[PDB]
Amino acid sequence: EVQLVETGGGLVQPGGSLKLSCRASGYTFSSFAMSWVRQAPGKGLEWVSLINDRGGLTFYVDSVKGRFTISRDNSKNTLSLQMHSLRDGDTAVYYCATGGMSSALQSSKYYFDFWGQGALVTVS
Amino acid sequence: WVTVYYGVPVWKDAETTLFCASDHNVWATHACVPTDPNPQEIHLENVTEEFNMWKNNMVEQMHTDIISLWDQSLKPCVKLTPLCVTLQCTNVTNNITDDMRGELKNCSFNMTTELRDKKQKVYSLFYRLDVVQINSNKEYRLINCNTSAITQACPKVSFEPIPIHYCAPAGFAILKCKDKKFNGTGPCPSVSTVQCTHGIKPVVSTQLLLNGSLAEEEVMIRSENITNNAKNILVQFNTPVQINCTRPNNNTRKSIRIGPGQAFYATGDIIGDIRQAHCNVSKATWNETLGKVVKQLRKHFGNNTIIRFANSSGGDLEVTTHSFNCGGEFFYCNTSGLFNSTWIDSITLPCRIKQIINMWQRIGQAMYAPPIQGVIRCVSNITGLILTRDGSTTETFRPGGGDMRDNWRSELYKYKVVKIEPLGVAPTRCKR
Amino acid sequence: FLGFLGAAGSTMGAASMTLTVQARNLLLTVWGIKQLQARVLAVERYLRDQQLLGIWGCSGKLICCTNVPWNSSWSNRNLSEIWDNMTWLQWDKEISNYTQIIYGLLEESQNQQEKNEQDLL
Amino acid sequence: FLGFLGAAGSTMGAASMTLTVQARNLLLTVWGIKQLQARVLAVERYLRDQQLLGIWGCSGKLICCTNVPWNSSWSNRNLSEIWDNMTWLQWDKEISNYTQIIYGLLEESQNQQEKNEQDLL
Amino acid sequence: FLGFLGAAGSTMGAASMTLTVQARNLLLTVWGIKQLQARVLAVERYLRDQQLLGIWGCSGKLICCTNVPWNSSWSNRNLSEIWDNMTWLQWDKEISNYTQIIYGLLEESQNQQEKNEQDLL
Ligand SMILES: *[C@@H]1O[C@H](CO)[C@@H](O[C@@H]2O[C@H](CO)[C@@H](O[C@@H]3O[C@H](CO)[C@@H](O)[C@H](O[C@H]4O[C@H](CO)[C@@H](O)[C@H](O)[C@@H]4O)[C@@H]3O)[C@H](O)[C@H]2NC(C)=O)[C@H](O)[C@H]1NC(C)=O
Ligand SMILES: *[C@@H]1O[C@H](CO)[C@@H](O[C@@H]2O[C@H](CO)[C@@H](O)[C@H](O)[C@H]2NC(C)=O)[C@H](O)[C@H]1NC(C)=O
Ligand SMILES: *[C@@H]1O[C@H](CO)[C@@H](O[C@@H]2O[C@H](CO)[C@@H](O)[C@H](O)[C@H]2NC(C)=O)[C@H](O)[C@H]1NC(C)=O
Ligand SMILES: *[C@@H]1O[C@H](CO)[C@@H](O[C@@H]2O[C@H](CO)[C@@H](O)[C@H](O)[C@H]2NC(C)=O)[C@H](O)[C@H]1NC(C)=O
Ligand SMILES: *[C@@H]1O[C@H](CO)[C@@H](O[C@@H]2O[C@H](CO)[C@@H](O)[C@H](O)[C@H]2NC(C)=O)[C@H](O)[C@H]1NC(C)=O
Ligand SMILES: *[C@@H]1O[C@H](CO)[C@@H](O)[C@H](O)[C@H]1NC(C)=O
Ligand SMILES: *[C@@H]1O[C@H](CO)[C@@H](O)[C@H](O)[C@H]1NC(C)=O
Ligand SMILES: *[C@@H]1O[C@H](CO)[C@@H](O)[C@H](O)[C@H]1NC(C)=O
Ligand SMILES: *[C@@H]1O[C@H](CO)[C@@H](O)[C@H](O)[C@H]1NC(C)=O
Ligand SMILES: *[C@@H]1O[C@H](CO)[C@@H](O)[C@H](O)[C@H]1NC(C)=O
Ligand SMILES: *[C@@H]1O[C@H](CO)[C@@H](O)[C@H](O)[C@H]1NC(C)=O
Ligand SMILES: *[C@@H]1O[C@H](CO)[C@@H](O)[C@H](O)[C@H]1NC(C)=O
Ligand SMILES: *[C@@H]1O[C@H](CO)[C@@H](O)[C@H](O)[C@H]1NC(C)=O
Ligand SMILES: *[C@@H]1O[C@H](CO)[C@@H](O)[C@H](O)[C@H]1NC(C)=O
Ligand SMILES: *[C@@H]1O[C@H](CO)[C@@H](O)[C@H](O)[C@H]1NC(C)=O
Ligand SMILES: *[C@@H]1O[C@H](CO)[C@@H](O)[C@H](O)[C@H]1NC(C)=O
Ligand SMILES: *[C@@H]1O[C@H](CO)[C@@H](O)[C@H](O)[C@H]1NC(C)=O
Ligand SMILES: *[C@@H]1O[C@H](CO)[C@@H](O)[C@H](O)[C@H]1NC(C)=O
Ligand SMILES: *[C@@H]1O[C@H](CO)[C@@H](O)[C@H](O)[C@H]1NC(C)=O
Ligand SMILES: *[C@@H]1O[C@H](CO)[C@@H](O)[C@H](O)[C@H]1NC(C)=O
Ligand SMILES: *[C@@H]1O[C@H](CO)[C@@H](O)[C@H](O)[C@H]1NC(C)=O
Ligand SMILES: *[C@@H]1O[C@H](CO)[C@@H](O)[C@H](O)[C@H]1NC(C)=O
Ligand SMILES: *[C@@H]1O[C@H](CO)[C@@H](O)[C@H](O)[C@H]1NC(C)=O
Ligand SMILES: *[C@@H]1O[C@H](CO)[C@@H](O)[C@H](O)[C@H]1NC(C)=O
Ligand SMILES: *[C@@H]1O[C@H](CO)[C@@H](O)[C@H](O)[C@H]1NC(C)=O
Ligand SMILES: *[C@@H]1O[C@H](CO)[C@@H](O)[C@H](O)[C@H]1NC(C)=O
Ligand SMILES: *[C@@H]1O[C@H](CO)[C@@H](O)[C@H](O)[C@H]1NC(C)=O
Ligand SMILES: *[C@@H]1O[C@H](CO)[C@@H](O)[C@H](O)[C@H]1NC(C)=O
Ligand SMILES: *[C@@H]1O[C@H](CO)[C@@H](O)[C@H](O)[C@H]1NC(C)=O
Ligand SMILES: *[C@@H]1O[C@H](CO)[C@@H](O)[C@H](O)[C@H]1NC(C)=O
Ligand SMILES: *[C@@H]1O[C@H](CO)[C@@H](O)[C@H](O)[C@H]1NC(C)=O
Ligand SMILES: *[C@@H]1O[C@H](CO)[C@@H](O)[C@H](O)[C@H]1NC(C)=O
Repeated sequence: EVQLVETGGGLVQPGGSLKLSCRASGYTFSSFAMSWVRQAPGKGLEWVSLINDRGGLTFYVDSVKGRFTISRDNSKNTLSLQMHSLRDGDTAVYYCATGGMSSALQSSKYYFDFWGQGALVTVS
Repeated sequence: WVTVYYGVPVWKDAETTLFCASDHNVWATHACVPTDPNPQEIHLENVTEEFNMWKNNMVEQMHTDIISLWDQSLKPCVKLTPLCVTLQCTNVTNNITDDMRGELKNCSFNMTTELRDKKQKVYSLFYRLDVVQINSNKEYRLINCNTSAITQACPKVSFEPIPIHYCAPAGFAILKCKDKKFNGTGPCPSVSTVQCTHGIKPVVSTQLLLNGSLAEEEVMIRSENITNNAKNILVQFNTPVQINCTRPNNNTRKSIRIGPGQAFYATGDIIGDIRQAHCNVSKATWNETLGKVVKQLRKHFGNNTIIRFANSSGGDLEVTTHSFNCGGEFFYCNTSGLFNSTWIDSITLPCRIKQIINMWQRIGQAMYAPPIQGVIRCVSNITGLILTRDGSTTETFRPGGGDMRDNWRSELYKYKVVKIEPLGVAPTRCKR
Repeated sequence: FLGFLGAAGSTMGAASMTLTVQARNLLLTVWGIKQLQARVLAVERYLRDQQLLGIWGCSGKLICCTNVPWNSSWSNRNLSEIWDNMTWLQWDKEISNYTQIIYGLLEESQNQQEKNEQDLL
Repeated sequence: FLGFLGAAGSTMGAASMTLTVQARNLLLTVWGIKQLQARVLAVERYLRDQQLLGIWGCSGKLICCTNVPWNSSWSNRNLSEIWDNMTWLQWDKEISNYTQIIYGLLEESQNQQEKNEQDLL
Repeated sequence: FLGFLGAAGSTMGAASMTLTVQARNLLLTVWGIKQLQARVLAVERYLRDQQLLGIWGCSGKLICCTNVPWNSSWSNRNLSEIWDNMTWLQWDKEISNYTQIIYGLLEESQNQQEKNEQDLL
């Protein structure tokens, strides 16, 4: 049993900023790469960002590439996602998930093993 | 898939040349690297390594290094060729105890002076063991005259067994086994890497091992093959036995010039009376110690076996007695008083002293040990034994020795030399 | 943390973070000669390894990812066993017999790469 | 122009154009031993510097731009003073006490870079 | 196929596929000294060539494509004659007198390249 719990504010003005976070437990945090996936209010899933297990390498979807920052702290078992600028198009549920990458010295994943329940963020 | 790694912690058994390091010596003088005041030791977790003290080439290197240093230290000293002459000898009879009757000879001879035109009549004292009667009942020659040239050790170079540290060259490492109750062979856990060995004192002796290291917990019996009576058994004590040796004779020294810039150091008259050299071993301590040794021998020979100790078998003086160098003089002590028991104040061991010494097992290179003035007193630790098994309900153990490698094997048993092999490959999941 | 060879009993993926620890430890006339021979040898051994990395295209690196595939016949194990259970001493024994094959393949793929890169310029 | 060490009294930015001048100058039995020791040492010193550049990721270069930030506490000066007024001898004295700190940081950033580059492949 | 120097009589373009063959072959006290001198020299010669490749920007390579143009005065021949008819021994004689000029140019273009690459970072 593992848990991923998203926290963070859910209501912002466009043009502002928002920081979300995700507390993990039940597994070695430091052994896994992690990512964020959005669920549009009425559509499907979209990948947004990915961070390596050691925190050194980050990747983004083009639509947030110059706006969002993904960060990790392995001593607290947490992820964070720092949003800036914010658009109406960014309204979504943001899910914390474990998987996405690999560490090249272990079997690859390229899929998401665990999901949290998601933080809801609305841009007004 | 193949990924190359360099700096991989892998090693193989290897033999290399180790160098000496150290903190007027015979051995390590200036041809020796100053030591590191804060040497390192690294414990290796989860490493099991096989050691074999009987195949350890560090022993062969130490044997060779000390012999070569010994010879280099005599090479520049005075040759005593002029001394191999006919001697006219009588007995030293002045205030002699019974134990010393016939031990000292008062010999006169015609010696070379600085000038080639002149000779001098001189005399000196020799021990009975240094001379041979020839023919004229007073005529003698030195013992080495029909065998070898003899040189005089330079009386400025001490024989003190100052400790030597062996250090590995780069690319190599010395592994140390810290497993207590390690018997010299097989695998052991608790292995650490060290830069250098601890200091090892090159103490030369037979039968009894002096001034060495002690076992951490129990007396240990180590042998190449415990059931092979042709092999020696090394015994390491977990406590020292103190031994006190002396030459209670106030000797004087005289210098006889034998040429332009050379002199012979002769024993002159002796002040006071004449007494036998001897060593004292505390009796109770010896008995307790011997107690522990037998308890451990029983583990290999049976606890219903009768273990007997006996004195040495015949052979030369260098083999049958306890030979050691202390105070600058060479003693040959009778250990039959220590090894005379079934199963298990002070014990006095009488000793003989020689001036003409043939080191190790060589023939052809003799040395003369200059006499030491005054009275000699030595205090040392017996830290172990060399035993040989004489062999159906009983076993007899006797003192052994004469092969110096056995005295270093007892200190170097914990060390192994390995070679570092930094490259390796392994599958990874990446592509150039 | 650990000093020289302190990672020897660690697994392959725990080790291989200490590569600089080991790399840096590789650097009377009779005594003079014995020591010069020891020093000259240490240099010669060092240079042979560096030359070898060079011809494989790994000069200047401690970790070099190559373009040669791994034959399953050399060691049919998954990354999990190799990097998480095994130590480097154990691994070295397991594939000792394939070392020369692997080295030959590494040299050859570099020769081909080096030439292709010339033709592209 | 200038030969070996001719730039020693020049400023740091005037010098550092002569790096190949200095780099190329680094290359009876008793006399034989004394000279072999001198030659062996010159080789060993050369190789230690090359090994060190290698672990910092600067192999094969005379000028190597790294990814370590400069702490103002090591030397609180502007580029104008360092490169236009100071000589290398003066600079070496000014930051002598920070040399080992800087070297440790250079080794560590290379270890991290080298691993990140493996994960990306 | 061929071993050491087996390509010596081959043409320049047939040879130059064997570069690793030759590169790998470059690695009583009186006898000890004579042999140490021979070994020390082999190391010193090896390192001078490696240092030289380094300052030209060719470290770690057997074939290094540079940014210096070829003056027709050094050898006015087409690629067909040089690579298909000539051997390396013949070529070495043909351009012996221009070796130092070429080496000076290689060092200088690397110094300029190395600095331009610093300014771009
Ligand atoms: C086992 O270890 C013990 C402990 O180290 C060792 O005994 C020691 O031996 C040395 C040397 O024999 C003793 O030191 C001597 O003490 C006398 C005392 O008057 C001094 O005169 C001696 O100096 C003379 O020799 C020097 C040589 O360089 C000259 O420079 C000097 O001018 C003098 O001529 C010397 O200091 C030391 O006291 C004993 N220690 C004890 C406790 O007796 C023992 O020998 C070791 N066992 C063996 C077999 O070696
Ligand atoms: C050893 O013999 C010598 C003689 O060769 C003894 O020396 C002589 O002793 C007498 C005693 O009255 C003196 O008068 C002589 O002058 C001594 N001779 C010399 C040359 O000095 C010597 O005492 C004997 N030594 C021992 C220990 O007996
Ligand atoms: C040197 O002389 C000694 C003394 O005579 C010789 O050794 C003796 O050899 C006989 C032979 O039967 C033995 O009985 C003696 O016991 C030996 N004496 C000693 C003191 O050992 C010795 O062999 C001679 N050496 C040479 C090379 O001729
Ligand atoms: C060592 O000392 C012992 C006694 O202290 C000597 O033993 C004597 O040896 C002779 C030889 O036949 C025997 O007849 C005596 O009975 C022995 N005495 C005892 C008490 O057993 C021994 O010879 C000495 N050894 C040496 C090498 O001198
Ligand atoms: C005999 O062994 C004892 C015990 O190992 C030695 O005494 C120790 O020497 C060390 C040296 O620093 C001291 O730290 C210990 O405290 C000593 N122990 C005792 C009980 O004093 C002793 O020196 C050895 N004797 C000789 C002659 O070496
Ligand atoms: C024995 O010692 C005494 C002590 O003075 C001395 O007078 C005597 O002459 C000595 N004996 C001999 C034979 O010298
Ligand atoms: C010397 O003492 C020994 C002791 O046995 C004796 O046999 C010998 O004859 C003595 N020599 C002289 C010259 O008195
Ligand atoms: C010394 O030489 C003389 C010469 O005749 C001789 O008579 C004398 O006995 C010799 N001395 C000794 C002690 O041999
Ligand atoms: C030492 O321990 C090993 C461990 O297997 C054993 O085989 C060997 O016989 C022991 N040595 C002796 C002398 O018993
Ligand atoms: C140990 O000695 C006995 C004595 O005969 C011999 O049979 C045995 O083979 C020896 N052990 C080894 C390992 O050689
Ligand atoms: C040995 O013990 C005897 C007993 O009287 C004593 O006289 C002698 O001095 C002791 N020897 C040593 C070296 O302590
Ligand atoms: C050796 O001498 C010391 C000096 O104090 C003494 O305490 C010790 O008991 C002596 N040992 C023997 C065996 O006499
Ligand atoms: C040595 O220990 C044995 C054990 O039985 C004892 O009988 C013997 O008397 C002891 N010897 C001494 C000198 O204490
Ligand atoms: C020796 O003591 C051990 C201790 O357990 C025991 O097992 C063994 O049978 C004993 N041997 C004899 C001969 O009594
Ligand atoms: C050992 O003791 C016996 C007892 O008779 C003796 O004959 C023998 O010579 C002694 N061994 C030595 C080397 O003294
Ligand atoms: C050996 O022990 C016996 C027991 O009485 C004793 O008489 C004999 O003298 C001892 N031997 C030695 C050399 O001390
Ligand atoms: C030896 O004799 C000399 C003569 O003066 C004396 O000074 C010295 O103290 C004596 N040595 C001993 C140990 O008695
Ligand atoms: C040794 O093995 C234990 C077993 O879990 C492991 O935890 C420890 O870290 C290992 N040692 C090293 C240096 O990793
Ligand atoms: C793998 O090795 C086997 C022999 O062990 C060989 O026949 C096979 O062709 C190799 N596979 C590849 C892809 O080279
Ligand atoms: C992969 O790892 C598992 C461990 O769970 C092992 O049982 C399996 O044999 C491995 N696969 C291969 C290629 O052997
Ligand atoms: C390999 O390491 C993993 C790490 O959790 C462990 O669970 C597994 O049992 C290990 N396998 C072996 C064969 O030691
Ligand atoms: C390597 O060769 C030896 C030769 O006997 C063989 O026993 C061993 O199994 C071989 N190793 C492998 C991995 O096949
Ligand atoms: C020496 O200092 C003067 C001062 O301006 C400067 O012009 C000159 O170029 C300096 N020397 C060198 C080698 O630059
Ligand atoms: C700069 O150095 C000081 C100590 O001199 C240290 O406390 C500080 O954290 C360093 N700054 C950085 C960015 O590392
Ligand atoms: C920058 O340079 C000027 C020289 O005009 C100097 O006065 C100033 O102190 C420098 N800044 C720092 C960081 O010291
Ligand atoms: C530093 O160099 C500039 C170059 O023009 C000069 O003006 C300035 O005075 C120099 N500063 C010092 C402190 O020498
Ligand atoms: C370097 O250490 C010495 C030690 O006394 C100190 O005086 C000096 O100022 C230090 N250098 C710097 C730049 O702080
Ligand atoms: C030697 O010359 C002949 C002439 O055609 C050529 O075919 C042959 O291959 C040459 N040798 C080598 C090693 O190429
Ligand atoms: C070619 O070399 C000649 C002299 O041999 C020289 O004058 C000419 O400028 C060189 N050409 C180039 C492009 O450097
Ligand atoms: C080019 O090659 C041809 C060979 O057909 C030769 O005749 C001609 O001279 C070459 N050109 C030059 C630059 O010499
Ligand atoms: C150069 O090689 C070509 C290859 O076909 C050959 O035809 C030509 O004749 C050769 N030229 C010379 C001068 O050897
Ligand atoms: C190289 O110099 C020598 C000197 O005599 C000359 O003969 C030769 O032709 C020169 N080589 C070239 C290619 O010009």
